[PDB]
Amino acid sequence: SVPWFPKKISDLDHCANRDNVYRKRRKYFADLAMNYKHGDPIPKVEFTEEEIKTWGTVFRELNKLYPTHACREYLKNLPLLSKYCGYREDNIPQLEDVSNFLKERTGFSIRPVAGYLSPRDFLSGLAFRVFHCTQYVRHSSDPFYTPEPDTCHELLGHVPLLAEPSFAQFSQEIGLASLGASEEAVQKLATCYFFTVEFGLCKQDGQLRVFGAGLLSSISELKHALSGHAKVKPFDPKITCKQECLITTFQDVYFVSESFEDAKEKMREFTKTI
Ligand SMILES: Nc1nc(O[C@H](c2ccc(-c3cccc(F)c3)cc2)C(F)(F)F)cc(-c2ccc(C[C@H](N)C(=O)O)cc2)n1
Ligand SMILES: [Fe+3]
Repeated sequence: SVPWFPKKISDLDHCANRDNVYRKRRKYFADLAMNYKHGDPIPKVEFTEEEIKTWGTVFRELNKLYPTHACREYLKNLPLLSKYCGYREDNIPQLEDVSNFLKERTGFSIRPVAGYLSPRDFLSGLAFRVFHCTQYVRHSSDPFYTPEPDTCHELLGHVPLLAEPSFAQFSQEIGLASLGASEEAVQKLATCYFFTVEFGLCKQDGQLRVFGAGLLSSISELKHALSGHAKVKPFDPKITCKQECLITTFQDVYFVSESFEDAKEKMREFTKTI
């Protein structure tokens, strides 16, 4: 039959909840997400000195790389976020501020999330231009890479591209295609999402650039992706969807899209086939 799926933005309420000082702090963030209901302003957080320091390292080092590494669309939106959302080395932007910024730019909004959602639930949010974002910060011991998404990843990796109309359309269309889809169809869409939105490369003016959020938030993998000691293949949904998504490590392959326009067109033809 058809699995349950959200029919309106508020329906995401029904799925978005599915050392030791660090553990209590993570519990603090998890509770903020769990207690959140659509319509609420997203709770603003007073980040600790250690948290801000970790952000600062990530922010400072990544901004050295972006001009030569990030796609043009990313670079176009990054300064607007400094101006309007408080993106500075000494300040961690608030999810509420960035959500409101996105709402005016592309209709995207943010919802705080306690941890990992199922691909089905995560993608369902995108259908309504809702991006589920973590609020906690990377453990201070490794600013260069983290196996789990943190707020640094959401804010530096995802947000600047969600502010771009062509990318927001591409993202929503993955979400829309997933709604009520088979288990097999969701996995293929989630893999395409992973190798574009999370870890994608694109060719711009003949050169390789990165648009993958998971690359754009990792000092170490961003350098690795374009080094180039990594394997790169063309983005092709029927091939890309079979690729294993790696966690805990750098990816073993990166897929190259021609443009956000082209990636969207390839996804449109592919979703008809499944
Ligand atoms: N969208 C997505 N998926 C990830 O993992 C996938 C994943 C998919 C589904 C689940 C899942 C969770 C809960 C229930 C369920 F059924 C499935 C968990 C992880 C998979 F394992 F497939 F690769 C991992 C990430 C990710 C993880 C970490 C980072 C941080 C980055 N490396 C950095 O250092 O900034 C950026 C992105 N993003
Ligand atoms: Fe992500």
